[PDB]
Amino acid sequence: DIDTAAKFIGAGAATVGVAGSGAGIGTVFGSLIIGYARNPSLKQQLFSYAILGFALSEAMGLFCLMVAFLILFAM
Amino acid sequence: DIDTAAKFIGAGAATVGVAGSGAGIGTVFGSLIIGYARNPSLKQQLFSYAILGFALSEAMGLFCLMVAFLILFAM
Amino acid sequence: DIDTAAKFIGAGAATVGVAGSGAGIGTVFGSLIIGYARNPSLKQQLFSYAILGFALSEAMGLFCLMVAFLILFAM
Amino acid sequence: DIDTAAKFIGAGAATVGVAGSGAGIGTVFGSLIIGYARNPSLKQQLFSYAILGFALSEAMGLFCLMVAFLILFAM
Amino acid sequence: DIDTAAKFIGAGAATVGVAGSGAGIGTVFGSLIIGYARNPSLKQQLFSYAILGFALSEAMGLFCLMVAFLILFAM
Amino acid sequence: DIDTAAKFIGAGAATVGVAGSGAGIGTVFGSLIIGYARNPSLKQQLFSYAILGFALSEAMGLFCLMVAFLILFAM
Amino acid sequence: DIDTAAKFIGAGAATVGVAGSGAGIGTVFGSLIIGYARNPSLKQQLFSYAILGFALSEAMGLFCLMVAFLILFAM
Amino acid sequence: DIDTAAKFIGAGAATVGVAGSGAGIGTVFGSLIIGYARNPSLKQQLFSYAILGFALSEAMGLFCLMVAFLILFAM
Amino acid sequence: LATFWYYAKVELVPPTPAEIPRAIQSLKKIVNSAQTGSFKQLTVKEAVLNGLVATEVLMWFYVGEIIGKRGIIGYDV
Amino acid sequence: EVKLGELPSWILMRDFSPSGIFGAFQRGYYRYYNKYINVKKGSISGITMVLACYVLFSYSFSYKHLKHERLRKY
Amino acid sequence: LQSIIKNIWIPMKPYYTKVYQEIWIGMGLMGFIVYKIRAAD
Amino acid sequence: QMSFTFASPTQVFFNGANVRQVDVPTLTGAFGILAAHVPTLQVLRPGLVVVHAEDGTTSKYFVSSGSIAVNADSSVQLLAEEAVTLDMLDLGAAKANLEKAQAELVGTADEATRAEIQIRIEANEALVKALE
Amino acid sequence: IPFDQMTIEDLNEAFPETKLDKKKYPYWPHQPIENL
Amino acid sequence: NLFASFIAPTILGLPAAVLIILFPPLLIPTSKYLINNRLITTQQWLIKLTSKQMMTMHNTKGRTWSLMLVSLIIFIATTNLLGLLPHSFTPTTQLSMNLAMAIPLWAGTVIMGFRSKIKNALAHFLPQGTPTPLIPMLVIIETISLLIQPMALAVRLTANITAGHLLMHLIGSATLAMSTINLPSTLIIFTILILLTILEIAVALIQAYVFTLLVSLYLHDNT
Amino acid sequence: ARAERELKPARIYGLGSLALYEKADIKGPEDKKKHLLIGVSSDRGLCGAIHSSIAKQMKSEVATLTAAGKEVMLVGIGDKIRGILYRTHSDQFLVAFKEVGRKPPTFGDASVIALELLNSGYEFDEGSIIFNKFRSVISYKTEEKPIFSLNTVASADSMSIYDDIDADVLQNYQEYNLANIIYYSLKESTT
Amino acid sequence: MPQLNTTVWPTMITPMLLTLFLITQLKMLNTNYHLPPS
Amino acid sequence: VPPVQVSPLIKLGRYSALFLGVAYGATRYNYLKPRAEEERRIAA
Amino acid sequence: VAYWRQAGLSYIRYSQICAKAVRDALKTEFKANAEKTSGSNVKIV
Amino acid sequence: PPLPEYGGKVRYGLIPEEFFQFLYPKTGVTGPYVLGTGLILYALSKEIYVISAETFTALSVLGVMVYGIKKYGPFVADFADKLNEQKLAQLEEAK
Repeated sequence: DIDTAAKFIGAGAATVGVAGSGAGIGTVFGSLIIGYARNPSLKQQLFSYAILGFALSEAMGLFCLMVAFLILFAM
Repeated sequence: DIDTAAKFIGAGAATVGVAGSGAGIGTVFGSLIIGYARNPSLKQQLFSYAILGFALSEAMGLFCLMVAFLILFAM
Repeated sequence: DIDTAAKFIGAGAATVGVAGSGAGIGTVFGSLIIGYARNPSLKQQLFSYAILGFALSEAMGLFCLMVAFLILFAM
Repeated sequence: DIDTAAKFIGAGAATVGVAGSGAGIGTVFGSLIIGYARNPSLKQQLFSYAILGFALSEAMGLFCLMVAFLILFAM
Repeated sequence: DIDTAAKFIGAGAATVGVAGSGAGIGTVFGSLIIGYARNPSLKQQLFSYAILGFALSEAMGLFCLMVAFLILFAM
Repeated sequence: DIDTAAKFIGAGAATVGVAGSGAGIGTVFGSLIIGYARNPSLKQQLFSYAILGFALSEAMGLFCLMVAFLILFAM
Repeated sequence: DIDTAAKFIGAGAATVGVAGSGAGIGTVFGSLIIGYARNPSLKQQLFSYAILGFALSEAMGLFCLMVAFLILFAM
Repeated sequence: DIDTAAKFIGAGAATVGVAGSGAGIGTVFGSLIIGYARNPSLKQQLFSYAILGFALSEAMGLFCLMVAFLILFAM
Repeated sequence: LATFWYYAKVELVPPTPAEIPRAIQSLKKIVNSAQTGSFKQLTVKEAVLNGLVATEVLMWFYVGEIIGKRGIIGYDV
Repeated sequence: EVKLGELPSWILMRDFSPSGIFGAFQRGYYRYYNKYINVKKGSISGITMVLACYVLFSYSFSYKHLKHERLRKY
Repeated sequence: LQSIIKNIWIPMKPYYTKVYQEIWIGMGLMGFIVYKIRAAD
Repeated sequence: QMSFTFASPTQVFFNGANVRQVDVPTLTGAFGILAAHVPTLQVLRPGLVVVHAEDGTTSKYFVSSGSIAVNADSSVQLLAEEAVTLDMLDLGAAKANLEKAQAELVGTADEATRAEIQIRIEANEALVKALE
Repeated sequence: IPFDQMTIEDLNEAFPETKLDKKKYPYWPHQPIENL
Repeated sequence: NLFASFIAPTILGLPAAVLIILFPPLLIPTSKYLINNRLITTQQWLIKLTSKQMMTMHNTKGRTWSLMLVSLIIFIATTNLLGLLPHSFTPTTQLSMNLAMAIPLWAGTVIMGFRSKIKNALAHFLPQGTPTPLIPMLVIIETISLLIQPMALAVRLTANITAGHLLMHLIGSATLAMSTINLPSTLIIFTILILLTILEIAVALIQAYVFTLLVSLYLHDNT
Repeated sequence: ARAERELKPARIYGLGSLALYEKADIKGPEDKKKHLLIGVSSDRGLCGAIHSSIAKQMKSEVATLTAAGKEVMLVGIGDKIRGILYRTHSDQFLVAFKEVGRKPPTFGDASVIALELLNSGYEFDEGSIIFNKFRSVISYKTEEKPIFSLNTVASADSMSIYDDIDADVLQNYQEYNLANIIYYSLKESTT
Repeated sequence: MPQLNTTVWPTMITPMLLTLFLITQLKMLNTNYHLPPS
Repeated sequence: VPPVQVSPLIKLGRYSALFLGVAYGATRYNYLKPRAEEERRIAA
Repeated sequence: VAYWRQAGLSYIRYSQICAKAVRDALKTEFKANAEKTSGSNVKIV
Repeated sequence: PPLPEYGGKVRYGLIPEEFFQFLYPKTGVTGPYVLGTGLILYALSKEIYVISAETFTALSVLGVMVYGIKKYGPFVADFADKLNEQKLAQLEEAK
């Protein structure tokens, strides 16, 4: 019926929002490359911040996928 | 009916807008990596600004999710 | 009917446009981190410009949300 | 009818295009922060270029909103 | 009918693509600010490149608007 | 009928993809500004790379417009 | 019927989300260029981080394509 | 019928995802400009990495176009 | 600038009543040349020159049609 | 040459062979070239005149499409 | 026959015979592609 | 093409010698200098300088504070107040100095003097991390 | 003959150093590209 | 009605596309003299500069293609520039001609890399320092990358000229349509048109140089 | 003896310090007013016409500069030069240093002199150091090396080819070159 | 799109194949840059 | 600019044909206009 | 602007401190002649 | 063989002086001018030259071309010449 159809369309639209986390993770680890090539002695702490940034960015990404399934199976 | 269907489609479209906060958080913490590898003595203040930037960016992201639910359950 | 349905779809599409302000705020405060770790004596003036940039970027974001409600409730 | 409905959908889609000007203004004023913390003596000229960049970026943004109303009320 | 409706929807979708030129112009003139605050003696040549970059970016933007009208009035 | 309508909608959606080339060209020529203000003696070679980058980015953009017409007139 | 149609629409929407991984990979390897031209002695470790960043970014991209097929063939 | 129509819409949506590769290629070659104007003696190796980054970014772009045709002609 | 009216007032003027017998003289000359066949003896240089002055006066006729309809591009009707 | 003859016989005395027409075109190109281009202190007119003839030829084949956009009806 | 082998083929011989070989293979491939395209239409 | 002049106030390690690459720990970060490097002038911070010779072999020194200058003519002048080889230093004394400096840091309270203690700390820390 | 009446063949005869080495470089431009 | 400028031209029923395509070389006169007119002076200086730009980066095996590559750029640039005159048919806006310029050269350079060089040719399908779990997958990427190289080339021109021309024409329509309404609006749209025409000149030259440069880069990667 | 053994590496050093001001062609400020004049001598007399030459050039030059309108402040490294030039030019005098000459000058000496040249609070627009360049065991020549300020090296146009430079890094570099040129000059005078 | 009418393709391919591979190349082959005199 | 005045034959033919041409332009207008306007009415 | 510049320390003081720290960490076999070759003796007046 | 020092005296870049002098004996000095105006009026009056978007893109490219000529023309002329005279002087030095 129309509801299953729109649920498919809405899941696709919702999953689009992972592009932002893709680009954000790209930026985080690119800036990690730079910040490391600039002071390779703080590597440890740098990587710490790297992970942290990653954690938040992909977090948003998962939120998107969350709504995706919320639309595809939950209701 | 057509209204529940369009509510699903509109929620998916609305949730797309989290991509911007994903990318913005990525940029914030990437620039934090760089600014730290630059002058690791201001770390404290740097992190302060980091959080602040994060707070605003994800704020916009939540706004998006807000409209999502505003469309999915509120009306 | 079809009009309420399309109003939902249009509100979701319209709210997508907050992604740009999310990313722009991310960039502003990331560059603030960098510019501060560069010359931490101009902090005050830096922050001034930071806010200014923020003000304009989120301004555009609000415009988007504005049209969202303009479509959802106004007409 | 179907035409008013599609006019709403098209206005929402059209207004999405303000995200680019949001992000572009963010980048402009972030780079202004950096370029100022670099060489705070050229501040005047810097700000001049800042405004110029802003003017063009938001220009594109307004174009988007222009088409929005072109679709919502003009035809 | 359905064709005028879809022409409106397609014009809105098509005009979304101006966001990229908005952000690209923002980046161009932001990097111009930086490159000027760096070596303010090459200003002339810098501005030359600035315009060039602008020309191409907004070019793509106009292409988008071109398809917009191609859909709204041409066919 | 429904097919011409969906062809319009699909052409608009397809043309959205020019935003990426807009932003990519912006970034290329902005980084050219910076790399020139940094070592204005390699200008020639710099510009060479500039064009090359442009060529590829706008290439993707044209691909998008290609599919646009593929949908609008071809089939 | 309407379900196969919406499955096509949802697959297209879902595949949009690969743009983020495209841009993120671009940023990662661009920052690798920079970080290498900075300190070409850490090349090995740099490349290590490069790959790592790539791995995560494209990971998100694949997730998008995953949902695409999940919509096109699975359900 | 509705299936050919939705196949057109889905192909347009799917092709949107080339924007990310456009922007990623822009970033790669912009950072190549910078990294070359920095240390013009590693040019060879730099260009190597440049191509590599390009290869991956446009790879994602082609994936998008792949799904486009997968929807337009395959099924 | 003002040379325009100079040359027009000396050259671009309708025939004065003292020249209309001169005019019929010239016209009878041309038709005499057509009567005998001396046009065949005309080298294509002066033939082309006469063709061009004829095209110019035909253009004058078309300009007159322009001044008749009080509009330029076609008939406003 | 023409601009002197006043007889149709000249039109029958000239050549109408493939090599003949090729030679005529070649002589034309060389006459124009030697008059307007192949001189030191040459002018831009020598090129813009060719460009103007190009535009005239391109308007000639573009008239079939333009005649469908006439503004009046008569 | 003459002045076609003289001013057209003597100068272009070093290129048509030795440099442009793979160019000719490519033109074969291109001709095949174009034949198939115009055929499926 | 690279004319490297690594020099102490009382010793010369290279004078116009041709090496392929050198890594230096400038105050604004570490970087590698090769031929035709963009012209720079920077002041150093305590740390390792690794000279890569054209023979592929690397000579590692430890510099305390100097000035690096990369010119348009590919001439690199690296002037270090205290350039030493790595076997010329011990680990125990460096560790002891670092810890006692941190203790005095938590003790000292005046701004400039505190900055002095922190400089000693960073020198000794770059030193210990350079050693092992 | 003054150099404004001269042909590249005449220059190659009056100054045989200017003759392009059509043996070391058989293909256009018949010389090293850096000199070109 | 709108794509009429890209329909194959015919005059009196004849295919004038032939004349249009063969005309550009008529604008590059040549001479044996040592000191010749201003036209040939400038043109030889331009060709000297272009050959110095394009060919310097190649070894000798690639530099054998100097005639081909400089001729390619000189043909495309004059074709695109002659496409800007009024009422003109630009043969580069055709997908046919561009495919026929792209597939031969690119196929030739890939085969040239495949006849000799065969080991490095099959190896470049894999980036050098790639980690192991990606060695197979990445190859497919590079493979399809290569397979798209020629088409991209063709399209990158066919679209960019075509779109360009359309744009001008459209704004042309606009200004005509506003000539009978608002004269200042007509003037401002005419100013947009002038800026756009300048952009079109620049993008014609740039697209010529880009087509050439990309064929050159393929050549360098396969010699 | 030992002096000329230490003078060669120190000469390489102190001349590599100036390679920047030579390859960048710093032209010096033609508009600025205040000047700092350092003179290198020892504390021990009976060594010849060294101190006399140094003092004669210093007083001639300061006379010309104060006659041209430029205010000059004099620094004397060495008790001899301070004694011989104090009587006539005491009003124009900034600071003096003693206990140079007994022991071979080292880099710590240069660091201390440069510290007291910077902490003196006298922001000199330009400067010159006058020493006795060692030419051979028989001959010496009174040389005048230039010392630029921050604003003049920043404003110099060729310094636009040097990247990653702002007021801070040029400040550190100028301070350290002050110390380097003083060390080099000290080592040249004790030989 | 008229570009897609695959019945007019040869008349575009064939003259190009000349102009790009015969006439322009023959015009460059006559563009020679002699060596500098002493 | 010195006068290079038209020759008398110019005056002759030019003037006669000028008069007849403008007058004939007027009459051509008055010939084509009435049928033109009646067809303007016949537009429907 | 590092911390020591904000405290007012010139680069000369920074170089002194770093060089002294490197010198004190020298093994005593070289330490004596090292700190003799770099110790100061000028007096201020 | 040497080259003549001038070209063919074209007026307005499109029409050579030969035409003006050839129409002079039979329609004077304003002869060619009025012929051109008459032809233009008959051209855009009988709709043999239709006014459309191409008219304004033509005016645009003509404005760009005339400005480009009148602005960067003397420079290109002098550059071409100076190239020639440097070549000549280098040859006469190598003689």
